[PDB]
Formats: sequence, structure tokens, C-alpha cells
Amino acid sequence: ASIAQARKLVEQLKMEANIDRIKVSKAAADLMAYCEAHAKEDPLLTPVPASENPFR
Amino acid sequence: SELDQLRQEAEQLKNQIRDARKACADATLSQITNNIDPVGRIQMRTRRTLRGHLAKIYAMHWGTDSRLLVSASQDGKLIIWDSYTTNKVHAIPLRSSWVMTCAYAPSGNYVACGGLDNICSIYNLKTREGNVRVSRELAGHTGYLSCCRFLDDNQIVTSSGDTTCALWDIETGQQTTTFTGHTGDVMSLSLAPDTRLFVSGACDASAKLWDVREGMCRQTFTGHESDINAICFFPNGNAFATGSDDATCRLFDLRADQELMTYSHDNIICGITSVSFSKSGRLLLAGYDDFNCNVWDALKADRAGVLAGHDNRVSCLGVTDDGMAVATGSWDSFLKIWN
Amino acid sequence: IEKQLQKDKQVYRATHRLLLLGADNSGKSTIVKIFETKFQVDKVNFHMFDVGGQRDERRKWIQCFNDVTAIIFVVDSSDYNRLQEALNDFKSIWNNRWLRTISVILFLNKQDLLAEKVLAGKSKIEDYFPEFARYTTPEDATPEPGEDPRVTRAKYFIRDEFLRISTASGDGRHYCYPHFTCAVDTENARRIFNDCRDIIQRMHLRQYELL
Amino acid sequence: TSFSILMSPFVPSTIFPVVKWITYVGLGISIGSLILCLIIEALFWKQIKKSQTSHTRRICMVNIALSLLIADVWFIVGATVSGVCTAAVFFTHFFYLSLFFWMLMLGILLAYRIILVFHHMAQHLMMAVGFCLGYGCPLIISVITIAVTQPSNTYKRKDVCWLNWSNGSKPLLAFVVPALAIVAVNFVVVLLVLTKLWRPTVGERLSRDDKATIIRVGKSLLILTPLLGLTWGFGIGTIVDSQNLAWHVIFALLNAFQGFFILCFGILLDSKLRQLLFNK
Amino acid sequence: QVQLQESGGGLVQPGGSLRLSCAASGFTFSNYKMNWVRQAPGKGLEWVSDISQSGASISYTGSVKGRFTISRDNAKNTLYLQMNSLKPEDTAVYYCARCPAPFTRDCFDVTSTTYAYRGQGTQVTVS
Ligand SMILES: [C][C][C][C][C][C][C][C][C][C][C][C][C][C][C]C(=O)O[C][C]([O])[C]OP([O])(=O)O[C][C]N([C])([C])[C]
Repeated sequence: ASIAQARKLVEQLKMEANIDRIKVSKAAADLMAYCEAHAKEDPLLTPVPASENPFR
Repeated sequence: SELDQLRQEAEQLKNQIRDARKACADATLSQITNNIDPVGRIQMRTRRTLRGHLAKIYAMHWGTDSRLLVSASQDGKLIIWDSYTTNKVHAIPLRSSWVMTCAYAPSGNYVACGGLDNICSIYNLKTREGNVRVSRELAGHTGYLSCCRFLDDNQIVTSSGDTTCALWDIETGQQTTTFTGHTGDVMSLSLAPDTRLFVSGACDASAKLWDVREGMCRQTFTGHESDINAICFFPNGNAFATGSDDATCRLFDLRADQELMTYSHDNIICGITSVSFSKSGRLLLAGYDDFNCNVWDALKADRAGVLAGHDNRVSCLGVTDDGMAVATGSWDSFLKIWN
Repeated sequence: IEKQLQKDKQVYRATHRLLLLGADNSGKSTIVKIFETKFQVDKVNFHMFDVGGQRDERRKWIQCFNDVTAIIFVVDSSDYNRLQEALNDFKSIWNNRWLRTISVILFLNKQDLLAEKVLAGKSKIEDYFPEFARYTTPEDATPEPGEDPRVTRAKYFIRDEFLRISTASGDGRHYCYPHFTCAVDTENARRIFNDCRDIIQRMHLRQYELL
Repeated sequence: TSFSILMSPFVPSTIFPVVKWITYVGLGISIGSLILCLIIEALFWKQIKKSQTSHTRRICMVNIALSLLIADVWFIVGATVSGVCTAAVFFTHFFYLSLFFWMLMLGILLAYRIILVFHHMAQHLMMAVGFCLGYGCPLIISVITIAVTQPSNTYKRKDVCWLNWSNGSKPLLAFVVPALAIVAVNFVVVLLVLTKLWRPTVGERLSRDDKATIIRVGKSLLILTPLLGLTWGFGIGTIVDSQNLAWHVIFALLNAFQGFFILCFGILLDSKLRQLLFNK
Repeated sequence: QVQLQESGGGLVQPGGSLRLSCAASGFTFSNYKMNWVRQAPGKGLEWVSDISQSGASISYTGSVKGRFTISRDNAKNTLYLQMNSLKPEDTAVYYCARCPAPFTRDCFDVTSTTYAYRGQGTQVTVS
């Protein structure tokens, strides 16, 4: 019923609060580190010879 | 007044959770990534135009070998494509004309489809006879199947329109674990690279993070304000980008558990249908209802390219595992390969 | 493999897809005579879908029917309480962004039941719709033979009220075809065929921009 | 030089320079109009939607436009200029018939899409018959005429090099009668379109009196007249008398301005093309 | 997060005046068409009135035509509904609903018990 679904939301919210959150500055750096580390192997980001490309 | 007290407690919990996000919300990814140089303008051309679909291609999926492409169209035909040579490897007729999702197994032996029939039908592509048949029929969802992904050969996870997600075993044919908690129609889900956990976006303007083994909602992200239609993880697996009908794409971090960056532009008034990440994750590609796609920078939130040439709404798009090329499928019954 | 697709191409284009949506009390199954139905009239196949296996959230799966020839809207005039709800449903379908290029064929199903309701006098339309008192029967409207004048005015007011939303928006891209249907009627298939034929004719004229 | 000699055996001596001057200015704007039309069609060839009906009318538009350009320029050079004059007769006569037969295809396609809406036959085969009869039949008529009347020397007008109307030979009406036949079939096609559009369709009512129906009808009538060659219908008015100044001037004015009419009505009034042009 | 809060309500004598206020947060109020829906006891939800993005297009249901006055306040993201000449049939729980798609005049807020964009609402009782 209405009271039943509201009870589940409360339990989910308590669990969500208990998770430790890492600082955004450290988290943002990890995403940037991955982009620069894998930048060369990415074919769309960097120019690729037509010989290597099988679509051309 | 028991119900009223419970609602007040939930509201207080949301404020406490929101304060927790703001406690660690110092600095922004845009501020940090200002020093690096822009990627610059990206020029993309249609290397291959895949023709043969009778009706609109609502969903598509790439292969693990970056060669085989599978697309689902409303004409009732499921076609496996040879992207390199532009040939139809297989053509699978569908019992139900309305299909909304299609998945390609990592091994490549199995292909799945689902739609308004409330059934996720799976076909075997490596049968001895060579003719495609329904390997196994999955039933149990009370809503339309919106997205399905193959965790492995024997396990498949599906998102349906009944606000629930389920994990199905091929041999058993029944749902082993049901993911419940969404208050809106679940439209898309993405699989993490390690397949340990996945996140599903629903029509409730929220993305919930789920773990396959435990079957519990680990995290919930509420940053959008309209129906969510596109979910895709970062290649690192610690973040994901979400596009919604409010013409905005938002990137969320699993560890930070908050919104990182928003990819929006004033002239855009069209919602998002499909999003994808490149090999490195720096390049973000999102589908739009303005008959074309836009290429975004994951670290600067600026437009880098436009994928025009589509005569209808871009229903779906995908990038190969190796990042060799990106394929875009719109409602004009045409699949275009971009490089 | 291309030969099989070519054969399926002719079948796909020859058949015409129709979407059947409406209220549960509107009697959608009566219009025809799992949920999928097929009927062929005048040597052309008409293929109709009735989506009832989903939930009430219809803003997402309705986009799958943007390629259908027409939308068959079935509404019941015997219930004035739910008549406003059907009008809101028609307005949402008419003003939908993905359904703006699809014509709608409107069926006033079970018009026979409406006759006794208006003749009895216990239920008055003016209570729910204040505009009914000032409404007058149009000159172009043709009263049904052997019918009370109040019956004709009551049934045409509902048809006109549905058409106000039709004329409000659309810019001529899609048109609404209202029809009156009784409890039993064998001309429903013929009426659908005539409107669908009309829709195709107007589509070509708009494509040529003559319209 | 009068441009009325195509549909009139004789032109009045006093009226001839007046209509000729109208002809020269009319070709000046038309030739420039046709050049713009070809550029627009070529640039927007891939921009149009991939529809069976949309593509076949577009190829009819360019073929009519292409035929009009070549026929007009070869008509001017023949008037200015013995071998080169009489050589241009075959091509000018063939191109104009090609324009007439291509206009028939637009009319037939318009009638076929209305009379038979469920006859979704093969587009490629239908394209072939349009090219086959649009150009082959005018070619057949042109070669037969030269085969019979050229040795008789009746194929050549005195310093005009156009089909004549005199003596035992009948070259002129051999060209005129097909042209009037196309207009007669195209006028019937136009009347069929008016039959569908005459009934109001704005919620089964006009809602704005007869003005709403007329303005919708009027827009269709302007588009249909140059594309299907309804302006050539005035030729029968001037061919019966061949001495009426009023009949001669209107025939030359509209036909010379047909190229302007095609660009202004067939291109600018194209709703899909105007927005596409704005984007470019 | 999208959250809609309704203020006001309560017991009202017939023929009185009520001004319900709907608080909008988590989204741009100016970009979405807004609706008011009531759920009578033992009856499904029904649409009452709607307001366009700029307020140019405002329509009401037949039961409150002229009686009800509605408006939107884009300055502080608030939606106002004025109710006059109360009747016993008007006794219902009024919800503040928002159409999902921005820049659109079409929405399906009539959905019952499954809608994340509808507020909790307030109970209105007419004596
Ligand atoms: C590209 C270029 C453009 C153009 C092209 C071409 C088109 C045309 C052809 C087709 C043809 C048509 C017809 C159909 C078939 C049949 O046979 O069927 C019978 C009927 O006939 C019967 O009907 P009726 O009545 O006869 O009608 C007649 C009319 N129309 C016009 C159709 C001839």
C-alpha cells in the first residue's frame, strides 16, 4: 500500500547516506588521468592513417 | 499521521544526504580541466551507409570484434551487419514487429531482442544448421522491454517498462534477481567493464546504481529534471554519463556520488536518445532529436563536432570496443558508420 | 538473402498499420466486428494493433507508432463523467510531437446507447459541459432519420467538441475524421478503408504541396 | 522571332515586332531562372527525403527544367540565323516535344497517385518508362517528320527555319496536335486535383467562408499551371484565327515568362525547399 | 532533484475562496507546462487546468470553467490556483503536476499513482 512503499524509500535513503564519499577534486583528477593516459590509443581523438582504418 | 511522520523522516534524510554531497563538493571538474588544451574541432565523415532496413532502426548494438553490427527495426527484421564490407550476415525475422532493444553477446553466439511483446527473445547465431531460431524465450516482465544487455553467454540483464530490472538465466529461463525501486519506466542501462555492477536510468529523472551479485540499489543519482533515455559508463568504470529529455547531458561519478559536469547548450531544445564514450572517454557522443548528433568534450563541456546527414531522429548510436568507429542509427532506416 | 528481403518489402508496403487506442468502456473490440488483429477489405490488407498489455504510462511506447497510417480513436458518449477524460486523451494524442504527422480516425462508439440517455432526461450534458446549453445544431449537419432533434444536437455537440481540439493545432499536417458507430455496425471496416484511402490521397497532395 | 510561330502559322505584320520584343525580354529572365533552378536542384539533390514519390517528381522537375533550357537557347540561335538554321529545327522540335511529354509524366503521375493509391508498383521500372517515353517518343516523331518532308523541301521556312503550314505537307500540325493532346490530358488532371481540394477539410468545415477554400485552391492553381503547361492552352485560341493581336500577346507573354514562373512557383513555393534554402 | 510542494488546503465552507500555492524546485519553472489535478475519494485522478510556458495558453476543465482562476509566477518558481464558489463535489486531494518534456504542449499527467513529477498534494474538504 501507500505506507508500504514509503517504508522502502526510508530504508534505501539510510543506506545511501552511510556510503563514504570521496572528494570531488580527487575523483575529478582520476577521470582526467584516464583521458590523458588512453589518449594515444583512442582512434577518434587522435589522427589515424587511412591504411590502419579498415573503413577507408 | 503515521504516514506523514515517515515522509518527514525521508525529507530530513534527503537534506542530510544533500549536505553530505556539498561537504565534499569543493572545486569542479571544469575548474580542474581548464589548464589542459581543448581537443579542437573534430571532423567526421560517413565511411559506410548501411541500407536495407524497411522501417526505423530504433536500437542497435556493436560487436566485441568491432566488425559485426546488429540493428533492430520496427519492420520485424533483426539484421546482423558486416560493417567492413557492408553486407548482411544474417536477417532474423521477429515474431513481434515492435522491437525496442537488441543485444549482441560478447562471445557472439547469441543475439537478443525485445519490445512491446513484453518478451526478451534470444536467437542462436552459431547453430549447426545455420538457420536462426529462437534459442530461448524470456517472459515475466509486465512492461515493455526497453534495454537488454548480455553479462555473459548464460546471464542477461533486461530493463522493462514496469519500473523494474531483472537478471535472467538462459538455462533456467526465469529471473534470478529482480531490481525494484524505480518509480518510472526504465529506459536504458549500461554494463560496467568488470560486469560487477550496472546503472539503469528511468523516467523518474534519477539513475540508480545496481550490483548484479547482491541485487541491491547501491547508489541513487538525482541530477536530471526530465525522463532519462541514455546511460553509458566511462571507460574507467568509476563514472557514467546520462542524457535526458531536458536537452542536457550530465556526468556523474560513482565515488563522488554527485553530478560532475553538465553538457548543455542554449540553442539545444531537443532531448537525448543515446550517449556513448570513446576509447579514452575524453570524447562524448550524444544523440539528439534535431536530426543530428553532437560531439562533446568530457572535460570541457564544449561542442567539438556535429554528425549530420540523418533525415529523422537519431534513435541510437554506439562506439566499437576498440574505438575504431562510431555507428549512428536514426529513424530514417539508415545506419551510418563514422570515422 | 537479398531476395527474401525484397519479398518482405512488398508485403510491408502493401499492408497498412493502424493503432487502436481508447478507453476500456469505449468498446475497442466491437470496432473490429494476441491483441493483434487483421482485416482485409477491397483487396488491400489493413493491420491493426491494440496495445493494452502496458501500464498507464503511455508517453514512451507511443513513439513506436509514429509510422502508422492512422490512429483509430474509440470514445464512448454514454458516460459524461469520463467524456472529459477522453477529450484530454485525444488532446494529448493530437498535440504529441511524434504523432503530429498522423491522422486520427475518431469513432463515437455505441451512439445507440446515447439515445436513451438523452431521451430519459435523468442525465443532462449541461451539468458537465456548460457550453451545451448555448450550442445549436449546425446547418451542414444532417440529422439521423427517425431520431429526436435533441438526440442529434447531443451527439453532434460531442463530435464538434472533439473537433475543436482538432482544428486548434495541426497546421494541416494531420486531419481528424469523426464517425458515429452504434452497438452493431458492419460498415466500420468500410469507413476505416475510406478514411485511410483519403489520408493517402492527402499525403501525396501535401507531398506535392498542392494542399 | 515572335515565339508565337510555334503555335501560329502566321503572325500579323504590325504585331510581330511587338510580340518579338516581349519574347526577347521573356527569354532573358527565363534563361537566368532555369540556370538557378538547375543549381538549386543539383545542390539539394541529396538533401531531399528518400521517398519514392518525392524522388520521381524531382527527376521530372529537372528533366522539364533541363528540356526548357536547351530548347530555349536553341530557339534563339535559330531565329538569329542556311544549314545551321535548318539544323536547329530538329533539336528545337524534339526538345519542345520532350518538354511536352515530360509535362505529361508529371500530370499522369499526379493522376495515378490519386486514382490508384494502393498500387505501389516498382519505382525503378516506373522510372524507366518515364525516361523511355519522355524522350524516345518525341525522338520518334522528330525523325519521322524529317524522313518524309525534308526531301520535299517543305520542312524549311523561308529564313525562319520552323515547321510551316502550307501545301500538301502538314509539318506544323504534326507538332501542334501532340502538344494540344498533352494539354488536354493535363487539364483533365488539373480538374481531378480540384475535385479533391474543393471540399473543405478544416474540421469538415471551411470556418472562414469561401475565402479559406479559394486561397487554398488558388495556391494549387498557380503551381499547377506552369508545371503541367496550362499556359500552352492559349495556343488553340491564336491558331484558329492567326490574326488576333490579343490572343498573340498573352500566349507569348506567359510562355516566355514560364521559366520565371517555374522558379517562382515550382521552386520558391516549395515549402520543404525554402526552409532548406534558408539553412544553406 | 525534481520536487513539488503544495501549500494551503484544509476545510473550507461552501462558496469560499482558496489559493493553493505550488512550490517548484530542481528545474526551471519557465520551461515546463504546469497542470493541476485532483483525485476524488474512490475515484481516479482527473485533470483540472493547465498553464502554458508564458501563460498565453490557459485552459480549464468543464467543471471549473470560469469558477477557477489559475496563473504562474516565473519570478520565484511558484504556481498559483484560485478556487471560488466551492461545492461538495470539489472535495478532493489536489496535486500539482508538471509535464515531463520541456518546450512541449503535450503531456500525460493524468496518470494515476505512478508519476514522479507530481507533488504529494493537499487535501481540500468542503462542508
Ligand atoms: C518518372 C516519370 C513519371 C511518370 C512515370 C509513369 C507513371 C504512370 C505509369 C503507371 C500506369 C498507371 C496505371 C496503373 C497500372 C494498371 O494497369 O492499372 C489499371 C488502371 O489503369 C485502372 O485504373 P484507371 O481507371 O484506368 O485510371 C487511369 C488513370 N491513370 C492516370 C492511372 C492512367
